[PDB]
Amino acid sequence: LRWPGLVDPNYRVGTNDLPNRITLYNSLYRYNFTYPTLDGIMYVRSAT
Amino acid sequence: NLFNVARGNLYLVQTATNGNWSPMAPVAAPPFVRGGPNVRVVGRFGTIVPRPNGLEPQLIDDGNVPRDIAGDWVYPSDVLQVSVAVFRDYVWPMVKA
Repeated sequence: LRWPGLVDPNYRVGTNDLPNRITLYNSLYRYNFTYPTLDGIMYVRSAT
Repeated sequence: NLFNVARGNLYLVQTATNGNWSPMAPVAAPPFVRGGPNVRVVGRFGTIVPRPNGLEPQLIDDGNVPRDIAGDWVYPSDVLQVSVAVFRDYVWPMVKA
């Protein structure tokens, strides 16, 4: 009952029981975020 | 002109010739006057936007629209005073070609 994500075949991916029970084996979702720096070229308005 | 001051605009086109060459007295008609057929006027910043993956860099015109470099362009004097590093690196080699 602590491990339905490993034992139970009827486990839907992403199901918790958090108001009742801590499930010790679940479907996380790893991330690979990229962090863009901004090194653009900056311009000035002409006198015209 | 008698006091070392020339009037009129300035043309920068590649003219590889062999015969007579008179810059001060252009014997031909002056090409691409401002507002002519598909002649484009650069906006106030003189701003090249870069484009990825082999696409040509676009130039922002007076109507704030990035239009492509190859063609006839009018630059105001004051735009070219501040875009001169962008001029020399992006659209001046396109003149030499």
